[PDB]
Amino acid sequence: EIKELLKLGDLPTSGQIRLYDGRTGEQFERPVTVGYMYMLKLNHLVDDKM
Amino acid sequence: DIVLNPLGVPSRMNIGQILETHLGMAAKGIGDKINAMLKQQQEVAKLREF
Amino acid sequence: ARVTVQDAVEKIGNRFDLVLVAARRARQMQVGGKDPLVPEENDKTTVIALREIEE
Amino acid sequence: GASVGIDDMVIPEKKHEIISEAEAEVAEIQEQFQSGLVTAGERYNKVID
Amino acid sequence: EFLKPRLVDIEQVSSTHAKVTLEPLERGFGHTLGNALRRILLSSMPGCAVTVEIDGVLHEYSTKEGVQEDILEILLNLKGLAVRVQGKDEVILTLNKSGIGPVTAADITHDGDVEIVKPQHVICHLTDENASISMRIKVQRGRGYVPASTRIHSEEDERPIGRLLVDACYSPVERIAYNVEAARVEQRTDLDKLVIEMETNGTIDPEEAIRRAATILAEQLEAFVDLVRSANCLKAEAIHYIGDLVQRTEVELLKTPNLGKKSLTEIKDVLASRGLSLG
Amino acid sequence: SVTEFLKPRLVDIEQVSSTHAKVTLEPLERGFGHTLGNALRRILLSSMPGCAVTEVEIDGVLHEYSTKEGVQEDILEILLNLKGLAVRVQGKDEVILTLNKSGIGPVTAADITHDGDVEIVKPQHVICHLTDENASISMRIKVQRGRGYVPASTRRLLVDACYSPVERIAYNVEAARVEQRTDLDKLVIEMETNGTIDPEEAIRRAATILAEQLEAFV
Amino acid sequence: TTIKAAKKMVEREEAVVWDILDEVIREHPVLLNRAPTLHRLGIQAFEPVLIEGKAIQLHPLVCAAYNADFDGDQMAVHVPLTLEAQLEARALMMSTNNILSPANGEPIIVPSQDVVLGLYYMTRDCVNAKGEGMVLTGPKEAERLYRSGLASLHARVKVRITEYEKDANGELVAKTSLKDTTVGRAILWMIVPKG
Amino acid sequence: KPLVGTGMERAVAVDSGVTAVAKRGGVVQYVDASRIVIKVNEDEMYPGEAGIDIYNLTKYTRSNQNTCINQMPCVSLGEPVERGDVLADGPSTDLGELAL
RNA sequence: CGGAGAGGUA
Ligand SMILES: [Mg+2]
Repeated sequence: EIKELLKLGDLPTSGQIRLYDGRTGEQFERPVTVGYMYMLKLNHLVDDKM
Repeated sequence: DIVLNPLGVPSRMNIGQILETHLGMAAKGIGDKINAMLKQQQEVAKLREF
Repeated sequence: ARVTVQDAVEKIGNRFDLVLVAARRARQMQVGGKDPLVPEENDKTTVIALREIEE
Repeated sequence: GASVGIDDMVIPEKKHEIISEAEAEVAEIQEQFQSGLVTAGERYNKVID
Repeated sequence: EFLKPRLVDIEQVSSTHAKVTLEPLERGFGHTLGNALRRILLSSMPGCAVTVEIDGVLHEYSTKEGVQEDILEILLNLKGLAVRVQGKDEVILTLNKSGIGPVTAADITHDGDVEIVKPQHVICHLTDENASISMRIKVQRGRGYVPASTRIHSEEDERPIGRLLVDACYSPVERIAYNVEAARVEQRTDLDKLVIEMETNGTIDPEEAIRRAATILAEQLEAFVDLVRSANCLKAEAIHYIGDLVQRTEVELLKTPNLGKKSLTEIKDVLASRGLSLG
Repeated sequence: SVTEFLKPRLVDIEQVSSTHAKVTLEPLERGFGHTLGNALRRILLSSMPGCAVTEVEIDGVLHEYSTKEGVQEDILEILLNLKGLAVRVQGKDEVILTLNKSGIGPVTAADITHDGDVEIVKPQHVICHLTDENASISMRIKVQRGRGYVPASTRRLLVDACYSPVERIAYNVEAARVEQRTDLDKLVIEMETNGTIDPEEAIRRAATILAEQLEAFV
Repeated sequence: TTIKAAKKMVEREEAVVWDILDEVIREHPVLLNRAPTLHRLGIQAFEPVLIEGKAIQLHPLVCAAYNADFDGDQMAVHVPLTLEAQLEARALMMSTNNILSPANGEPIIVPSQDVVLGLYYMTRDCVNAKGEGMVLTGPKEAERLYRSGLASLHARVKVRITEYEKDANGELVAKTSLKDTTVGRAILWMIVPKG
Repeated sequence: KPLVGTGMERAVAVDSGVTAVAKRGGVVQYVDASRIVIKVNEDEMYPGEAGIDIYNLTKYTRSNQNTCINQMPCVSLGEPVERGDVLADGPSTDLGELAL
């Protein structure tokens, strides 16, 4: 069902896309997985610990 | 936005962050096809079908 | 560049008296103004003292 | 750029055949113990093997 | 022997989506120039951003009446305002509206040297006819990202309670998408084109951004070589600077009727610190 | 101040004796360290004028897997000594030389014919070793002018011409601190050459080539 | 002029005190230590490097000794004062002097999780790749070949190397021959020392 | 509003006290950054002088862990509200859904 | 410029 959802929109069904370097403009081999993950921010700041 | 370490996945077996990454990219692709139909004028008839 | 002290400790194989002789030598350089037996590259008395015992 | 995806963990093609063969063995080797041939202790040491 | 590139075509999909082309390119120069221009368009590009005082507020953590949004939320959506200024580098806009209804960017002042790119940008919402909002949007011009937290010098001037600092994000470029590919035959193979696909918030021109990043790149490649009563008493004698008064002793200044009692006392107080008027 | 970018002050230029230097650009802006460092790096290796050896034929051998008596090395091994040879050539495009010599001892670069404009920069470079008093070596080396590296498959024995006169280049971005600012790059470029041109002058070459590619925009 | 004058200068943080702080930081080692100090390898001496921020940077090779990952670990810093304390930090507990564990002569500076994978990718040997079956004049030509996009990192190629051998009484015989290897292994040879 | 969820985001958000659930239905008569006014229906109003409902949204305050606790309205004038609908989004809330 | 208890981090 995830692959079928990736086929409705124009997106690669494999899930892994091919990225380029940002400092050298080169192409990385072994195309990597790129997506959207939901990250959280814990209440452990460096200002309250230094 | 985020560059995670891929070698942390096989050590601690948490595959849920791999399917969520694929499913999160899929959910964004359905949000880009609608944003395209909303950035430019499109009848509600086309939006009710997709 | 005082990265390691391998060649220093190979001469005198104690690693304890070296700190003692270097503390007295570096103190004579700091306490009283003097020219180091070796040229300086904006270093301190500790680095100059260990660099002197290298020979 | 050595990433890790969902397709990088391939399931063997005969995994379903081994499990189906394994559950078929247990479905009849357990009944052999009920006939009084082997004890529950030795049967326990057999199913785990 | 190198076929230098030329700005061939500039496409325009919308007011924000552009597509430029750089041809002809030699071998190994597509990625060499594509990446080098992308690293400048994203990093440093001039732009304008809101740097605003509301009438009935004292801090962004307060709340006004007749407004559905929040004071901090108002300062949040003012950040994403596409402003274009060509005349000066420091403008002060004004937004006044009353009555039930949303508050878009059209309602803001219509200064001659201020162009609003997205007039339908919703800024606030009014919910009572007996209410009004009045603010002065101080717009500036710069490059990069500068947060309001860095404005804690407290050695230049002080700000009233009414002033509210906002995070400055004057960077019009959003993303750069170049792609090298084989060009036409051109009676000579091994020629590639560079198709840059930029995107901005309608506050910059495609040509004006490529001719500007390349200028910055060439500007860095040149490093390729080997290696008032008290003051009025002194101003009466055509002496305005402290150097003219310090050149003469305090005795010589006291022998003139232009100096007064308050001026002599102020000069003596400044001389007590051994800073000036030391003969 | 909207276009007031900092300029690096190369206060230190340390170089090894003959064919190795180490330039340190400082201070640069945030992100220009990798920008400028990689811009000249890709050009230095992939687009650099120079002359090298393209094809050499043997007067009595027409195969790679062969051998000649009296030679301590092999025919595949002597190809490397022809690749590692650095030759500076005049405005002429190409010219063929020879290695006609019969004698006991290592064959150095001084045994090659002068051939006028052909100026060998490393006369100490040894091509092959000879041990018999009658074993004679003879070949026809053909130089050519190009830009970059051309392998054998991209193209008498073939020779992978290394036109680029730079052996290696690897920049290294570091951190430099202004009186108050600290997040500024510090470029450190390390590069070795093949003796044809000094590495210090090699930077000015590619930097000029890249500066000429931006004339239609500036 | 006086002790009070210097305090107000540091208090206002003039642009000149930063270049004066760099003087003492240059050759004054500091001691780093974490909470669970089990063995003696948990307190080592390092040279401070001023960096903007509020976080300490620890070399990713001594993390094995400290047993400290990067999920929220904290450490404590200590600054020696006297001459003897500074000399003991350099000659007895310097990070470049404690590479062998006190329990066994085996090293403790083994890298992992990004260095052992990276070198495994260079030293890898593919079957069919662009550049297979060619000849390179050494490791320097291999680096030029790979970065130019002309050959893969894992492709068999005969490369000539000059490996010194100090097995004699001070003499180093410079053996030169043609070894069969790949592009990746050849580039890595530019790091391996003479002996 | 996390795109990948388990459907248990509205349950936690509504059962918590950080939101402002509409007691009785009606139509929003006056929405505000700190107040909400909804005209209750004719049936949902008590017989003897019922009136309306007024919700006073909390402003910027501090929690036990020194964190900001404020609500934000998510309705508009004229919008018909029904009993049980969410009228404000407190800390970590997006249209009546948990978002951390 | 304290004493107990609770929670949390490595
Ligand atoms: Mg830990």
